[PDB]
Amino acid sequence: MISPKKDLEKGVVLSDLCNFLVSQTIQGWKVYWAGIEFDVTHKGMALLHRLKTNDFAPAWSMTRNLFPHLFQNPNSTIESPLWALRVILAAGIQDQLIDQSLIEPLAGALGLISDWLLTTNTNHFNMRTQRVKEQLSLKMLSLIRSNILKFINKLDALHVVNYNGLLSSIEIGTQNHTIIITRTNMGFLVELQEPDKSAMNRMKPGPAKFSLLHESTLKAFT
Amino acid sequence: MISPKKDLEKGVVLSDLCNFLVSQTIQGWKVYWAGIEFDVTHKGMALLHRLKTNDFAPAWSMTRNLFPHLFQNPNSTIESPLWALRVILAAGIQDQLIDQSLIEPLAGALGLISDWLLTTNTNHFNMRTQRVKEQLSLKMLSLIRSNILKFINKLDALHVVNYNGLLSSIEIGTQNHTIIITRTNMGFLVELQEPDKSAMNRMKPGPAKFSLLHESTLKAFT
Repeated sequence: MISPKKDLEKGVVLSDLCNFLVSQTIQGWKVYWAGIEFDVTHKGMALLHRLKTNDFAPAWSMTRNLFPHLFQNPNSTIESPLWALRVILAAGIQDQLIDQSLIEPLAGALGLISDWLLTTNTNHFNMRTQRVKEQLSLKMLSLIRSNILKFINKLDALHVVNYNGLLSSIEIGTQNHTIIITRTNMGFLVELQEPDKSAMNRMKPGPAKFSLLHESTLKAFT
Repeated sequence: MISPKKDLEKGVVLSDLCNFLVSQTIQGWKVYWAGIEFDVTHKGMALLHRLKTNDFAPAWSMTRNLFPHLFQNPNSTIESPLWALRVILAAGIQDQLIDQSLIEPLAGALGLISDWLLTTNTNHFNMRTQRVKEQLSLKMLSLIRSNILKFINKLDALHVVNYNGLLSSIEIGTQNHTIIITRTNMGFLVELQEPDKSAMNRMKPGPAKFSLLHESTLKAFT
């Protein structure tokens, strides 16, 4: 009976993809999504808040000056590392959602999941256009998993911010946002801007949300 | 929201642990259990059947003479590589969780799952009695997963059968069986005997089941 075909598969896949499980640890959080464990920490978050102040705390002076649209912008707000993880996961899905045929239901199913991760803070997503729940399969879940792993490795291939021409950030457009992920000495700065990146208008900065994903979270995937 | 409490968490963990999802592939099967993907092949199974006959492999006779309780035993049967994987997963739970500290929390929940994997061919286990179900949490699913990985690494540390000092097999006792896993040139020979290993009584051989897990399946975890 493990061999003959069934509804059980779509059910398990639905459960893994439409739930973002979070468990508190001393260090931060354990997260479980798509059958993948992530260890998220809140180290580094205090420094982020520090940099939002004018406390001159030198040596980080450079970092704040590299990201004035984040640290010197009354319209930018700090989110938690859990949000940072959600944004990176949405970005990974998008970065391999973009090349899909307008099938569309599978691309639609991915878009729904990506959208839920990116723009909400809930632990559960109710997909009920179930012409896409039947787009849910173990094949689709495997594809999502391998491509999340591929995206995480792309991030690990980034160099820390530099003046040596070496790539240090990735930008991903979504339907209603621009996602930017930049490797810094603090870890990965994850930001969410408008599609026009108005936060970058140094004379009159638009809105942004940002946070930090500590290097340790990606190290497990190497 | 992602920060509430835990009927959702328990459902997801239950779904991953009590379902053994299988999709057929050209080379064999894709398996999904406990949020882990396994790629199983039936490459090598024809050779097992050949060895169950007389002659056809003078070069394999040395490998073959190590296992007369398997290849020269009318009470031994060849099972599929899927069975081999289930036996290894059951062995991993037994060896790395049930047999170390006397798990309370609950050895019982682990014991039920292990028993289902080991002795049935079904895709789903209906865990009843609502206090083994509530012993299910993301913590512990995490524990089950890391200990499966450690057991797989233990298998990968085994040497192929040899006449030097080198360890090539692991034996694990369970409630009603003996599990033996031996690394050979063919891959991992997985066998299931009675607790007294009656299959090894050469004049009056008891029953045994066995199969082969190709090296490739474990290599993915390194």
